[PDB]
Amino acid sequence: MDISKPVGSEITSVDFGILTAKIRNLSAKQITNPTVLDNLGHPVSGGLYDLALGAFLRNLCSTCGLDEKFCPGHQGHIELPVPCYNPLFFNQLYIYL
Amino acid sequence: NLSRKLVKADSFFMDVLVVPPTRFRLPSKLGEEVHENSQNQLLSKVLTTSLLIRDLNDDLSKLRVIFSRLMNAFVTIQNDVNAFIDSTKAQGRTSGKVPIPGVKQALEKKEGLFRKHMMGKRVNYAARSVISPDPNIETNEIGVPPVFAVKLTYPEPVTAYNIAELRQAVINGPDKWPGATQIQNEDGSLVSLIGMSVEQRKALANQLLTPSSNVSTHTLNKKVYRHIKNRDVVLMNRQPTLHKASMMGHKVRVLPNEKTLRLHYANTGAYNADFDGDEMNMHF
Amino acid sequence: NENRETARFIKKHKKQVTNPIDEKNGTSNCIVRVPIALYVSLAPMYLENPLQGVMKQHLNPLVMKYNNKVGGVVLGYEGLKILDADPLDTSEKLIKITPDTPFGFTWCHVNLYVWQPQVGDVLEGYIFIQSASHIGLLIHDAFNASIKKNNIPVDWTFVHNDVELGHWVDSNGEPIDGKLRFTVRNVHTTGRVVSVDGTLIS
Amino acid sequence: MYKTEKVDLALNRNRGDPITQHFGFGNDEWPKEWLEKLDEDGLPYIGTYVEEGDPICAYFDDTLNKTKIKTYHSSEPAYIEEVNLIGDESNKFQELQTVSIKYRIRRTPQIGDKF
Amino acid sequence: TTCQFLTKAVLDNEREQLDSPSARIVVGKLNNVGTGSFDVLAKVPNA
Amino acid sequence: TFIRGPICGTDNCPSRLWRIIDGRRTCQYGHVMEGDVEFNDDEDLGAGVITRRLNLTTNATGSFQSSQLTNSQLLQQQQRQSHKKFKKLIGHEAKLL
Amino acid sequence: MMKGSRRTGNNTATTLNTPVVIHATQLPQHVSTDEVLQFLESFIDEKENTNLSSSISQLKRIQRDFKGLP
Amino acid sequence: PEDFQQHEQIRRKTLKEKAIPKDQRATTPYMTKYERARILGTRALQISMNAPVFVDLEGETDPLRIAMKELAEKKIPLVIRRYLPDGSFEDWSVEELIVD
Amino acid sequence: SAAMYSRFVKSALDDLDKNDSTQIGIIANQVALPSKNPERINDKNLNILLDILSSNINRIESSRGTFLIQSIINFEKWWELPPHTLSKYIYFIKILCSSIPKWWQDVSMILVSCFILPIKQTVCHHDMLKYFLRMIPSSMGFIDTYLAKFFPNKNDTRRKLVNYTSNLLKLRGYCSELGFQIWSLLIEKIISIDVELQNELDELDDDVDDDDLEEVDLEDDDDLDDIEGMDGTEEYNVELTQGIKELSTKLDSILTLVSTHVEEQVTPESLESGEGVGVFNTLTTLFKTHVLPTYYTRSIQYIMFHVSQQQLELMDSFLVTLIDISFAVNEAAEKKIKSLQYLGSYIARAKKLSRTQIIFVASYLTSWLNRYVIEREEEVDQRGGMERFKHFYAAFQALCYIFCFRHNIFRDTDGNWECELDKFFQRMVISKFNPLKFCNENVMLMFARIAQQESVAYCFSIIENNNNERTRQQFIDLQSYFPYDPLFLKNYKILMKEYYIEWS
Amino acid sequence: TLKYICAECSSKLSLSRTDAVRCKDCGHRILLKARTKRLVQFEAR
Amino acid sequence: DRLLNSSDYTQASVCRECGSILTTQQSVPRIGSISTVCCRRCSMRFEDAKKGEKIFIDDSQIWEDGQGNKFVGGNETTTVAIPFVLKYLDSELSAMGIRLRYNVEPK
Ligand SMILES: [Zn+2]
Repeated sequence: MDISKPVGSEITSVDFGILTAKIRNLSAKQITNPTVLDNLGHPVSGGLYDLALGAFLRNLCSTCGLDEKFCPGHQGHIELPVPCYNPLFFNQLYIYL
Repeated sequence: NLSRKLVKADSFFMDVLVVPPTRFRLPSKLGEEVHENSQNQLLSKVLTTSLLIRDLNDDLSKLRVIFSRLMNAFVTIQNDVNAFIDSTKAQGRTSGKVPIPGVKQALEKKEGLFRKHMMGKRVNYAARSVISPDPNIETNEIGVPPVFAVKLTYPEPVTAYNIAELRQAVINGPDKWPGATQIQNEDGSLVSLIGMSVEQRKALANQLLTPSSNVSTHTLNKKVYRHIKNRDVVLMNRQPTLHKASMMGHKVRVLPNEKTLRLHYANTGAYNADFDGDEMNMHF
Repeated sequence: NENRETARFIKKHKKQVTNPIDEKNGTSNCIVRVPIALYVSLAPMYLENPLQGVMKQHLNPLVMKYNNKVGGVVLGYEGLKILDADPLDTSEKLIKITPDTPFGFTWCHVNLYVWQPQVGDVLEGYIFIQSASHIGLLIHDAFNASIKKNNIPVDWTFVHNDVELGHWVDSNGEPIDGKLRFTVRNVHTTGRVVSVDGTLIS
Repeated sequence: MYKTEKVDLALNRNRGDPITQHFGFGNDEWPKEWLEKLDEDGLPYIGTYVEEGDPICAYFDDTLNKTKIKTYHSSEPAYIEEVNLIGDESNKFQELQTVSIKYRIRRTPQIGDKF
Repeated sequence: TTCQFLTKAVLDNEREQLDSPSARIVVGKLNNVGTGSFDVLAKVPNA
Repeated sequence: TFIRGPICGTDNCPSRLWRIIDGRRTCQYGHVMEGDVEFNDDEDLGAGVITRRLNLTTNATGSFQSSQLTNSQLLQQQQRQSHKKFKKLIGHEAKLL
Repeated sequence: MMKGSRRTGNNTATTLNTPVVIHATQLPQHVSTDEVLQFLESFIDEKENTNLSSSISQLKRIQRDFKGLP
Repeated sequence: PEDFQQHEQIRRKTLKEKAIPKDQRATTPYMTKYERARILGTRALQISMNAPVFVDLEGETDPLRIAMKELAEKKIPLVIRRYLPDGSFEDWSVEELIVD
Repeated sequence: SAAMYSRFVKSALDDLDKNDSTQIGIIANQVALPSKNPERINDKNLNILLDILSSNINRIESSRGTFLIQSIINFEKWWELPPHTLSKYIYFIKILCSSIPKWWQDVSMILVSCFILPIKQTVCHHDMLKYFLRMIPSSMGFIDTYLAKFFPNKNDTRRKLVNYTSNLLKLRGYCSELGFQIWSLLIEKIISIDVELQNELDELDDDVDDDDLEEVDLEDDDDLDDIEGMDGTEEYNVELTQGIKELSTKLDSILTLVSTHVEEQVTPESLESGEGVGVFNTLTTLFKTHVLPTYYTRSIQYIMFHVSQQQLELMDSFLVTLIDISFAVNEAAEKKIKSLQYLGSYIARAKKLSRTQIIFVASYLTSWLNRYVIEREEEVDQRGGMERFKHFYAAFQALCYIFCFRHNIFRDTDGNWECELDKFFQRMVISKFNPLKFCNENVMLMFARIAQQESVAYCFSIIENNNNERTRQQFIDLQSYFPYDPLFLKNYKILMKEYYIEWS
Repeated sequence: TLKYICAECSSKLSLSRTDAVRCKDCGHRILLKARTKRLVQFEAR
Repeated sequence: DRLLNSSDYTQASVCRECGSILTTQQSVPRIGSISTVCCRRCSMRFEDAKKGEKIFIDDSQIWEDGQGNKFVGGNETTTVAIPFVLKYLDSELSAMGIRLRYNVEPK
């Protein structure tokens, strides 16, 4: 904390809620390759260390274009083809079923 | 519901996932070898089974056993995303010592996330040491060794009244006790005073009140990170903090030729402290 | 059904106020006064003179620069009033110091006088230079305007100067003066220099 | 107080893996002042006062083509009391790749110690 | 039981008003007891 | 003492930098760079359960830069059989000797 | 690179520089040139009783542009 | 511009319903030891950022001891807003509170 | 080949209408080769490639054509083209930025970053830069940060600073709205070199340089001609050495050239309607904001000494400015003791000051000390030690600093002292404040060996008395410091020999 | 002058390249390193 | 001080419109442009020109990310002071499909 850097905005309240299946407007990474790495250590396109998900191993991120210490990281999504149920909310779907 | 939304059925089924960013999934090494992250090991097992079913839907559509190969795959793509979030939900191998605790067990324990990294944290600018008796310090004071005194620093903003004291802290530098270790410029950039000598530090010390050419940061002034002096204060502590008099605001007296923190006898009943090798946490 | 779900997006990009003409001379009035409400910080050094602290920190870096919330180039400001943090007009107001830092924060009203060109607006401008690619102009002796040759009529040509560049000849045979009336095609904020893109044709 | 660290260069090397790393100094890859604490065989002179961050033995590996040191990582300074070196018996007739080194850490009674 | 009250808070669509001292530490807010039970405001002289 | 990393900013020079309190790195002239992370996980053979084992190695005070496969193997097995001599796989040679 | 590093040096958008939010509160109502000549008299001559030197260099052109000819 | 003026109108009228006037304020006329600790901490955090100080400092270089010298001479230009748990407030000044 | 390639680069621009961007990556890649690499484009096809671009600028502006423009930007040594190829490249930059003023963000970078060269090289760098200062008024802003980003670092060679600061006061003489931001950048980064040198100076008694001859070294340079994948963690011989004999020469170079350039600016014909009012006012504000809060800084406040003595009115505009600071009731205590310290050393060590201006400072300085005679002289046996009167203990010392150096202006042949100093001092010495004990040991004893001789006041029985009676270190040292001691710099004192009074 | 010592027979010993780690008199595998005339300094305290 | 300031104080960027931390991103600018903070899921991409009587996007609502996908909108982000573990909570909660909406009402 530096006292020379004030912050004007602050959080009043937090709403809980459920992410709908329109992560498509959020996430344009689409992580589909189950292979993660290859020979000579470059992260594979589509794999779980995709460079659109943040900078990694002195590279630059494919989304924000910043290095390892300036990038926030970004959220990619795995398309499930079939609607597997949410295991938190199973006890309450089995009530309304 | 002032947004007048609709309770939809898709809230209970996961059409997709999200994958946390790479910084939250960096490779979890141990010893002196790098290993793959745990949260990818049950997120690849989801992703091979989403690749098995992607081919077998094309196998059916170009025209049996193709349904028993498909319904058995739904047994495990449900169970792998079950094992991804919870871990006590999924049976799986059932040999014992289940790997990849999943995103619930990262939150629920005594440790979890919500009691080891939110309700309790680890702090900067703190020290701990064995305490030792002293009747020559005050009752509201602590005896700070010169080991801690040349480390714990305070960002003192330089002004017109402290410039006589903060020039000497830059000229003393990191070596002498009544000294500094860093100066912070008005652009936020630090200048360490460690590798310099007396002539670099005596030059800089005369530049603490020179205004910057930059106008976006004209409000600011510099900040000397002076060492901890005799006018600072300090929170002391002990390991069972059972009441609030086990954490109190001692003033600082820096005592030379000492290697332990040093405490008066009037505080020995408030911290429930006996001088037999107890350590006290010191917060600045 | 998208006539209410997406109609805010149209209201987001519907222009609020359009630019009309003055004295029947074609030149669309792009200079306008918009009243705004700011949420600004205040230093402890201007805690004896708080109106100078809002002006020098927040409002003086805001003139002659494009502002995204008002859509024009701010030409200044007038009538600054700090809003009091107490509903009690007077001098001895009070602002609210933050808990972390020593800075305060406050709401302010001020009347900006922004210069607001939009598409289909008609403007003057002195011709600065002219090659066989484009004409560059200064609208109101301040603002870069680039009328390019694809937007210039075909029925005009480009005489070329001898040693020093080249002049311009219209249909009338007139060597044209600087004072040229055109229509805004696009307004570029690609950099810290406001670029007006224009056409001569209708 | 005495302490022994075992330096075992056969540690990460696999069972069928040939010998990569060798004690001593590789040639023409030369940081100086490593010769202050160490002998020509990549083993420390005994009696040497070692602080933290000092080279405690140097080797040369072939998968990196670099001469690298092992670092004394202990806050207490020490000396070198002994350097033993252990010959192979399971896979014989090879050179030294197990060295045990004994320190001594002197203990004057400090304020805080318990009698 | 972190992820049973979390399930109950999401099904309820419950707005955390962030006023218990265990809620403010999560969101990183000044606590509302003692020195945080009021506000300091600065009486500035000029209009 | 001065290890390699990225280059120094502040229009100072391109250089290598220097630690301060073992996890932040400063240049040779005092100026400080932004926050090296030092990935760690603690202890208590043991320490839980063994999951997997792959070939990467942390060597860059934080993230890793080692053990990338066969960037040197092309020049590994063409330097192994030059050190020892005189293999006696001899043709027209030794007619001489 | 040397013009790719230190991204915050070109940012200059801290809360001591930029206001947090700006909201218009009415609609922008069009002004007369006899106000623009009146405002730029009373604004330029009031700011000249230290930044703001390069901006008044631009307002002196615009003030003269509504009344003169270079 | 129409929603904001309606939002501003609510925001300042709600904040005027929560203000208690100077005659109807019923809290204590003393400075409740958590006010004195935050007034001195906030004023001294301003004095360290070059605030205009209204006291003759005799070579005191601690910012917190300078604020303790303004409190003794009733020279701190601050106002305490005392919140009641339904959100309403009372603005007490540092001048008229009784410092113990 | 003048007829051949005029199709090759006119149909290359058709290939940027054909929209595959192939020939862009070869033709503009050849110009991105250095000028030291002779396989580039020559001057021949540069007359040919560019005239395709100049009369057809509407057909380059695609975002894939960025490299077509990103190579013309780094076209190095464009300022050394032959004068009919030179005016053709300059004309392309004038029609690029008139078309799209997105690239003057990029081109103005390059002009400021090449003022390292002398004036004679950059006669065409300014006329491009001055063009888009007059054309583009929202370029006063971002170029002003480019002057602060690309100032030469202090570990550079000596010729960068003497020529950048020479080309930047060349800049100031054409854009006078940007001169307050010119002098604020010089004076701030002269102190950075200056203050590493007064510690380098010796003790209270200096030396002779042990040099019967001096070496300026015009030829102290080589020629102006001027990686594998990783380096490896390096090792010793940092050898962080300084040009201890070079920092004074840089300060010799810069601070004479500042005074050289300002002395052509200030003159009795620029105080009429030119930049005479502008520069002398922008330095006095910069005096009281930048140098006057630099603790213990010799050899920069001579620039204020230099301009003040070109005019008699530029003394009278600064003497009361020096008084307006040193007796401002609102300022801090150290901002007045240091200001009075600058008062007495300025009146004494100044050769061109008129005889009436010496006394009028001391007239007001005696007017302050006798208004003091009832208002605060009754507070001595009251409670509160002698630290309360440090403003009195400084203004007395500034008056006694003048009698040590300018006793012989106040006196006529008849002996009639001005303001009756022969009555004044011995009445102030016998006051309850005892101003011979609390002031500086040298200047009050230098007053003791003079006021006996010049027959004003006798005090060798009081300094004998005061030292027999026997918080403070910040006040001894603001009295020991003298702003106008003689100069460690040697090429700048040659100018100052006409301006500066020595010991005798 | 290269010097080790065998831990069994205390026979002083040199060890070159491509040698076994064995003593030459006895057949002993453990073999300890001697000390030479080299400067170390101590405050006599 | 002992929990936020001396442990994991960060000044994150939060969208005011959707109330999220992890959906924001600094934009990858035109070479004549200054980068700025933009929200991903509050942004409609530029090949959605839905047709004053015609609407043009105002040239400063258009930003681009690192690959080259153009977006429209995504502005109205602010700076708040949070701990860092609020981000690491909000990535563990999004993996559950749970969304947090931060109401940044001091505006
Ligand atoms: Zn630097």
